[PDB]
Amino acid sequence: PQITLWKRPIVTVKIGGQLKEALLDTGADDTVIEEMNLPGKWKPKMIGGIGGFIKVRQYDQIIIEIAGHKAIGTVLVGPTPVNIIGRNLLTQIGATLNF
Amino acid sequence: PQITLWKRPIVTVKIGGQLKEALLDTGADDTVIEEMNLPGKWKPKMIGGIGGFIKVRQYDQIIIEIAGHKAIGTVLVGPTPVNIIGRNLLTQIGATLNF
Ligand SMILES: COC(=O)N[C@H](C(=O)N[C@@H](Cc1ccccc1)[C@@H](O)CN(Cc1ccc(-c2ccccn2)cc1)NC(=O)[C@@H](NC(=O)OC)C(C)(C)C)C(C)(C)C
Repeated sequence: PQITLWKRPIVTVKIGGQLKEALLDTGADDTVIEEMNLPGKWKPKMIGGIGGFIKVRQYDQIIIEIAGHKAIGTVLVGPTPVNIIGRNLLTQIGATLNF
Repeated sequence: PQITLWKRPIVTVKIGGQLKEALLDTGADDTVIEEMNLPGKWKPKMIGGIGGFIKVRQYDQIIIEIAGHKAIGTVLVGPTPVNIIGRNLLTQIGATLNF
């Protein structure tokens, strides 16, 4: 599909058995999902955005479907204001920026 | 151009006549550039992201060239971690996400 940027590029994703809305974000190295009680082992991480760093839990090998496209990779879980799909997963669904 | 996302989508821009590197950022509402001297009138603004909010100078109707493509719009100048081109200018250069 093609997504214009007149509005936030938000699509439905499936993760951990739940559907969520998430922002397709070329400016994000990582994928950051709002607090959810995901199963399994995780690793402490801190990630930096415009205003500073936040603490998140790093889950690896997480299955995530993005707008119908299956992917698997690292998902960070923590107190983010918005669900963010980052380049680590955007590459897996073959996304590009075009102009 | 078509730009893939294995690396950060950084391009060269020209603002105030000065060359800078900037991140093409579909997850940013606004364009935010590192502190610099910029010709034009400005007013105080605050913007937020991961980590919270920062104070910026809002410059309106600023001429900026992005990878050879012309835009004239709002540029926020402040202590951003990296130079960011947001949707307000991405739409001007006709950028879309595709997969
Ligand atoms: C290498 O670090 C990163 O990649 N950091 C990423 C990051 O912060 N991405 C930023 C760009 C960036 C890159 C490197 C250092 C600092 C900033 C954006 O791609 C995503 N971020 C993610 C984000 C998007 C929306 C919101 C939000 C909050 C309340 C209501 C609506 N939206 C908060 C954070 N967007 C914003 O912060 C934008 N915010 C915005 O458009 O606000 C409306 C700005 C920029 C215009 C301030 C993540 C933490 C998400 C992984």
